[PDB]
Amino acid sequence: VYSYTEKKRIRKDFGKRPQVLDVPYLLSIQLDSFQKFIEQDPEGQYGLEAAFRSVFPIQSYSGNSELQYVSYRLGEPVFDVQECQIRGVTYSAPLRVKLRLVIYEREAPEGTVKDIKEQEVYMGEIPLMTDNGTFVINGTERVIVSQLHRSPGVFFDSDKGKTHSSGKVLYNARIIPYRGSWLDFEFDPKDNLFVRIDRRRKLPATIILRALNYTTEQILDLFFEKVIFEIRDNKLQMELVPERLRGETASFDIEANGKVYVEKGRRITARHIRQLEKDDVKLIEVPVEYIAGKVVAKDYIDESTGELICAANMELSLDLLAKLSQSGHKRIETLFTNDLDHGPYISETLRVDPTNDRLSALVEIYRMMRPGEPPTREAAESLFENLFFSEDRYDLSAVGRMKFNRSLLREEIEGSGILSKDDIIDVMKKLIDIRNGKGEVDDIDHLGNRRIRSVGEMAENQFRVGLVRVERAVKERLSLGDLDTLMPQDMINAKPISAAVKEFFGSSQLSQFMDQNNPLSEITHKRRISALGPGGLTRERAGFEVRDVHPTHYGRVCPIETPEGPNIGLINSLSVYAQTNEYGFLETPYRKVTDGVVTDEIHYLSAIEEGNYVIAQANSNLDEEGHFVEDLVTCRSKGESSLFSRDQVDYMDVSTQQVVSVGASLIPFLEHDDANRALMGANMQRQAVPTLRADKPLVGTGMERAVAVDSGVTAVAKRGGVVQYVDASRIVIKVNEDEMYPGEAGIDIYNLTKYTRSNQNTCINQMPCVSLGEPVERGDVLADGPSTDLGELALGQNMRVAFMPWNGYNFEDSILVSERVVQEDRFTTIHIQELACVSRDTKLGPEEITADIPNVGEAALSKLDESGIVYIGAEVTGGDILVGKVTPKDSSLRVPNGVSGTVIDVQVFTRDGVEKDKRALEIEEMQLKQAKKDLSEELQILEAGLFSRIRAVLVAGGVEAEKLDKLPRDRWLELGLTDEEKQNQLEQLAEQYDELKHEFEKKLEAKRRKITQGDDLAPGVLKIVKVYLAVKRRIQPGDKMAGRHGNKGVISKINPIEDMPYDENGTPVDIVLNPLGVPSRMNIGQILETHLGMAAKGIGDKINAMLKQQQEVAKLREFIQRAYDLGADVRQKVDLSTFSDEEVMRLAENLRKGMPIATPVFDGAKEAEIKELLKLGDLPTSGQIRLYDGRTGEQFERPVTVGYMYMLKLNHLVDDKMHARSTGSYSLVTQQPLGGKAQFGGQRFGEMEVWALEAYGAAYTLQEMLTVKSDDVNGRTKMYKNIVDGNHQMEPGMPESFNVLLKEIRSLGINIELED
Amino acid sequence: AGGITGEYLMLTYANDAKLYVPVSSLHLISRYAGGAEENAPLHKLGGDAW
RNA sequence: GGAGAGGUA
Ligand SMILES: [Mg+2]
Repeated sequence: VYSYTEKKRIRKDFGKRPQVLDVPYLLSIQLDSFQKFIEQDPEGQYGLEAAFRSVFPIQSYSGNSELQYVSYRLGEPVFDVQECQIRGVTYSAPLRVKLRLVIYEREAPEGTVKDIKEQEVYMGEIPLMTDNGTFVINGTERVIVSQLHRSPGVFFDSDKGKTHSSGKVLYNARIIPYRGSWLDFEFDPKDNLFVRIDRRRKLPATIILRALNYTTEQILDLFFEKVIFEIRDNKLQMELVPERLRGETASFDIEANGKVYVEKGRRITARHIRQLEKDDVKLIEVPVEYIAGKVVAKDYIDESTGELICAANMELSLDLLAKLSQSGHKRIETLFTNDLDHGPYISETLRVDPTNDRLSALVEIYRMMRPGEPPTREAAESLFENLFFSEDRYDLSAVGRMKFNRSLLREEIEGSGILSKDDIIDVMKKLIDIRNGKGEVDDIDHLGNRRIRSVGEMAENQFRVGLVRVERAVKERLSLGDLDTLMPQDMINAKPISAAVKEFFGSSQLSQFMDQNNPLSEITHKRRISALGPGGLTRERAGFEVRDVHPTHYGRVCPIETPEGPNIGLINSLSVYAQTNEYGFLETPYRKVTDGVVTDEIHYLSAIEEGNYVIAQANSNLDEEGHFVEDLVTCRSKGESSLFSRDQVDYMDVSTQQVVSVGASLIPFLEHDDANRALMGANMQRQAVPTLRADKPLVGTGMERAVAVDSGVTAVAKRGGVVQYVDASRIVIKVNEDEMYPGEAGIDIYNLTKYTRSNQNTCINQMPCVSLGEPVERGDVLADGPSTDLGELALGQNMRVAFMPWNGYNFEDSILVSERVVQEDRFTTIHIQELACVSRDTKLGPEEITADIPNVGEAALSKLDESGIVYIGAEVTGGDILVGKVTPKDSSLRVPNGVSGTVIDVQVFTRDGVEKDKRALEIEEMQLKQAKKDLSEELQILEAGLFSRIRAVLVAGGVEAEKLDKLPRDRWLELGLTDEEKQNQLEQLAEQYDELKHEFEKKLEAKRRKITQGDDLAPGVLKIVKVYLAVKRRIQPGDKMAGRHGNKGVISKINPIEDMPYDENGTPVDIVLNPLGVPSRMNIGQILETHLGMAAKGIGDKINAMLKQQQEVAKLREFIQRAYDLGADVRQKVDLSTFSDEEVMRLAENLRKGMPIATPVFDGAKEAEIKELLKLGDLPTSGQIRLYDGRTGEQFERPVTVGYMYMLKLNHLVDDKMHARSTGSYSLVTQQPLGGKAQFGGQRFGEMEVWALEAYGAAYTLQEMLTVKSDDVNGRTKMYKNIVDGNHQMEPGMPESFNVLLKEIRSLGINIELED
Repeated sequence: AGGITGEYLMLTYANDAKLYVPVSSLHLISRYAGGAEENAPLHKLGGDAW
């Protein structure tokens, strides 16, 4: 059941749930988005095909020709990823498009063809995403983090009564296009509907309503119900629907059909409407006072004179009624109004409206959009028609149309991309329906309204924004005539496309630098969900509510991984199993539950669909038949956990650990910590430096393997086989016979990335973790990357911790540290820095890199070569010279102050046209020899592979083993064999060998043309030299090392080995923490992790003792069997009966440092299993042992907790922080010291830090602090002379930065001066 | 051709730049007159002077 | 020198 590579060391998995779904590829969001970007789309919906079908074909203005599009094809990259990484250039693909230009005939009518031309034409370098998810843009690996923005659609909202000083709520509605102009509707506090476009000046909505070819009668038809008034001979028989009567007041004798139904003084009850509808009454005799102030619908003009009697939307009076009844009108149409359910909000907005016809509406709109610019008739209709209703300047994507129809309770998922009349009518209809009382508004933090915009979509939008410019230029020049001899390379220009791609991938708002000091840090940076960016909010303009977790977040967005500080919860991270949708919403997987049994089919439920069903909790006890063993089980229905029945559920959770991110699910015993302190731990985990020797975590969570393989740091086998050659630098895998391809048979080679510079100055290396001649399966790790151990994530070390307060050396949060941990050389870390020296062009000419530097002796030049560059491998310290340089009159590079190191690589680049020195030719020639060595070694190892394949297919059908070697390996065809399809296989192999013969003779010279070429540089510089220094920063007081549950602490004393607390067996504790930080910061997870680590190394010491004295494999087999057993119905169940008795010994060597234990996140190892595991060991089951002091030697009463806690060394080293300055250089405009540590800068005595000196009696200290020590330039030199002359006395003066103030006030029209 | 399917004659030039011509306009097409039917040159169609 | 991003307390 277990693979050969996982028999090397098998982690003991606790936990009880069966996994129904493996954790997916952890980087799948980035890879899927970019493979929707660059991949040929036949249907034409995704990628460059979508943008090209949007823009192309482009017509001309005259229309005598047009440019269409055929296909696109990415060129082969000119360099691969690591050569682009070294050189400092984009890892880019040329885009080659088959454009096609027609020519029509002029005198022939619209649509005829003179000629049509076609070619493959290039436009723009697009960066390709690397194999992992990173873009190499300028040698800095950058990741485009996903965005989380407002899903386009229509969003109803209400500012909850905190405006207008009233407590009245003001509902509003945004029509948010994907690309185009927003549209807002809102209610006035006085119930007037208003519109605004793009948050400009507010207008009533009737202007945009009349601008859609509408008049007032049509509007009052649209928004309103009709009430019929029939003047007859007897007192206004009015047609009344009884449903309009409910909740209303009686105002007269409601008597009809000869029956008194309702007296006045009644509210119209249910039974009165009931008796009107059983009595079927449609008309009521009403008095004419019922038209006290009601409104007529339409125009009424006279039948004989033909003159206006009453206008549409006019409040009728009794004289007006007399004029209507005297003109032969019988039907009087009135708008039904109501206090609650039918507000007449449209009518008063027609009253506010100063427009009566359509041109007035268009003139108002054209004024409102562009003030000034005296309006013309054609410009207003053109502006309003391309503002919303053109396919170019407005666009609600498919996502926008989905949300737009799903909001309004329509049915269709698709429709017009642009707005239509019916859409805007529906927006007003639904908004007034909300204002009436039915319907409901949204909450904006709901993940049904927020949408993931990943790297493919943003880059496609930027590419389209570029493409709009180049089609405009093409349209211009194509509309310019005499097209007859023209080709589509001069109409299209690649510079706007390359600009609009290069700007976004190079320097954007969400194109950020890779956090690359772990595998974990980069894999949690490629999954990051930023709410910032264009189209989203900002850090200082974000309220309390968007930062908060919405209950929709369960399973989509992790709630406990979040940066602290100014942006809480804008930089959310994805959950583990979470996926992006087809459209972009965040969907999470769920098991489908049938009538009573939890099945194993899973559906990836979206955000809106989560509310409609009801879904079980992650840990609901089901037992061997899918039955919930209880009747009252905990579920969530609509954002609310409650005890529901056994038989109401719809879905089950896929796993216990689907709530948390991948950065947080590595935390063991996460179900015991706080959430504040677990936030600090899971955010803190991403900064663990890769140590010297990666050591596995004793208490992991089983996600260690998934992170270490899904990150692209471990070299993983592509096809299984037998390893044939392991070096320290390359891996040779002979492929197995079933996995071997017929064409291009070969073998596999991996080149391991040695000691190069990760992006934040740490080393990455790949050590091979396989020895020679071993069976490897597909998907197996072969080379451990930085801070990984045998293909599982191992960020720090795992060491013996005793929770006692120790003599105040661990007072607040500090960490007393034994000197064994630095003696064992297990926290000392490599840091690889890069120092570059330019060769500028200046006045008095260029300067040299020669060794002849003025005023230096052989002490300075004792390490340099003749050509000015230090030897590779020379150890230097601070203040040395790595590169000599001069000024035409000493501008040499120096090692910065304080650092040490070994120079491990020197790269020289020279611009083309400048002679290269002997050093550059020396580097070039070992480069050329090494490249020839690489290509020839690949050729001859692959020749060994081909000849081994040939000898393998010469074992039958003409076997003469001697005749194989009578003639050498070159001619292994013309020996004896039967000419069948076997000989066709040998003939395929022979042409493959001759193909490699061609490939070598061209690839070596292509590599020569790449190496010998003096590269491009900045304009002005001749040659750049980049040395790489490497240091081993060990450990000291001052560093910050932490745990996994956020007990950060500054290591405070490297205590000698003797003084440390030691147990009765004599082993001295490596780290003595502080117990005081546990009861406040509620991280009991660190105490359980300490206990479990102690149990794990108890089993480790038992196996090590059992192996030290020699004992047989039968003892090891039964003991390791008992150790991997003993769970309280755990799921692992590993069987040592099938292990072939070297794999037990191979496993027992790997367990001699302690058995790894896996504790899944919310399916944890309980305390009882820990007690059983400790009892299996020879350790006390309370966890706490008796330590003796190192100094007194006496017993600490109240015996203390020890164990093995997994400690990380964080990347805030004290040698990167410690800083001092007496006097250096000064700033230019203000004569103050500069800031920062890169410039030799002094600190900032700030405003709050001056109030502390005013708050004392201290003044002369303050006076020297902001005059003499900083800015009084006459006084700070005299001070320096006064100390060196041994006289501490100040000349205070007047600070020059006050004179700067005087000039910048006086430079206005303001006189300011000083008096007597 | 923008909603009108037409039959054209693809004549390839130098730098494999294709050229499709209408079948109705067939009298703008002639055979080679240089007599180098196996060794005729290949014009750059548009022009190399750009 | 200025923006942009990320980080520590
Ligand atoms: Mg602090």
